[PDB]
Amino acid sequence: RECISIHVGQAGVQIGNACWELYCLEHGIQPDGQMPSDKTIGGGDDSFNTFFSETGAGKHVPRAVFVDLEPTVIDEVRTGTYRQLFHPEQLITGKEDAANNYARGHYTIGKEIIDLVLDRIRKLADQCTGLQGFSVFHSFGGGTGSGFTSLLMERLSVDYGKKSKLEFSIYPAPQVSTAVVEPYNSILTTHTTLEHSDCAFMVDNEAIYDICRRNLDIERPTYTNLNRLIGQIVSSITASLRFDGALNVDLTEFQTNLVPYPRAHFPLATYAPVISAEKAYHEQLSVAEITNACFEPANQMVKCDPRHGKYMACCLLYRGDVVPKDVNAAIATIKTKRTIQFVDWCPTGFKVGINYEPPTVVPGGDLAKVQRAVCMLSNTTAIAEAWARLDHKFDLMYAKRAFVHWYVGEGMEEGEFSEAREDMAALEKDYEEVGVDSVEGEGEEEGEEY
Amino acid sequence: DLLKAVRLIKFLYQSNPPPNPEGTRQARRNRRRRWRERQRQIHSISERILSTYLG
Repeated sequence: RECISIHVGQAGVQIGNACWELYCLEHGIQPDGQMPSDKTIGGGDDSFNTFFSETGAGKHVPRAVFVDLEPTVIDEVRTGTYRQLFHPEQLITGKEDAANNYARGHYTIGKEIIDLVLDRIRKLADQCTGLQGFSVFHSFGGGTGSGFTSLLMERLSVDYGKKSKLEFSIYPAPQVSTAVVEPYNSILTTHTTLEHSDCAFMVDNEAIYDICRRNLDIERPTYTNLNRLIGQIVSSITASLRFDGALNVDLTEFQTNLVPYPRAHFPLATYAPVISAEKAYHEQLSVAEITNACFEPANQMVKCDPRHGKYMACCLLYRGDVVPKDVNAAIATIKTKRTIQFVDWCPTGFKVGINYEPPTVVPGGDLAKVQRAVCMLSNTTAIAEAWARLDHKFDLMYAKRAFVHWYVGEGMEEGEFSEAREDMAALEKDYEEVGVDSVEGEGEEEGEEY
Repeated sequence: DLLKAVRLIKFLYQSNPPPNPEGTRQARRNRRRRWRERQRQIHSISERILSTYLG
């Protein structure tokens, strides 16, 4: 449960400092240097006070190794709005910036600090015996991007053994970013980060842009509001190991009931019962419409039709704050009808997880006193349209051959791109063809594939 | 005598497959209707014509 937190890239370091200061305001870590609730230095030693333990200097500092060869993100995590609450001396800067080029990181520009990050992970991996995996904050191409996550994952699978490799593989919106080459690294992701991992997640940026421009109506279509909402989703997922109690539905059975298969590796997220700062005027606190607008595309990160995507698993999660008996009271609300199209060889029921202790609210953003949540996270075959969109983008770019000579004279290979295409095709066909109900193998005589 | 008769046994009574219990009710119903027409048209008209063949 003392999992090693890696944060590379500009998005990784950005949401790393943001989310760890959200833990600081969540666990009470005041800018004094220590909490006023529990007087143990740095951090506590409870079941949930376990992210913060003794590694640095006896002060139980927050535990996250921050490495990126882009030096300006290391500067603004060193010179942001908090100067001592992170690791006082363990953040090492990067000397030369990759500057939006992924392929330099895996072969040329990031190879000098691989020994240093191996030393850091050997420092932070011989620690306390609780280690259920890795809280990887993956990125594609912002800073170094997929380079350090890729080399860390491959040498962690061939050198550290078979530990779980929980990923936050962000698939950002091209509108808010500036790169164009991003399909190349997003499809090399399958070759270098997908097979040798063991568990993964998905965070997105298109739906937050869509609600911020149209629905939530916040005039901030940049990475800052994306960080402000992904901080909420990271706090929501870490509340399992952060809010221990009677209903501590933690990571232990979570990693079991997420993924069924090798290449059913990619879950989905549908957290959006959000109430805005311009909606923060004592409005309706709803437990009905947050159940009634689940399969509508508002909560979905990628606009997909639920009418075509069959589900082999479904993990329901309603984290509130009001009553532990409201678990039963919300069981007896809407779950009785639920005629949802399923694979003919999967279960039907919905798991339940609540955290009835109320949290501490993040100030200075676009959120009200949020207390309750809905998230229908599962592995769905309805992301086949999103991966077909990505493959259409990559097929058009490979017909255009943009930055091919940029991405071949450093260590890559056209046959390596062919094998990456085959890996992407395997991840497709485990969701396109095998992922749908394959009942057409029993027997009939019409002229089919015998 | 035996030619059309015995070779018609050797074909037609070698032309009866077991049904398919795997599959949903629609294809099973189609195989059932083809079965209940197949054995009726194998026994009825063939032993009618082997009855009134020449006596």
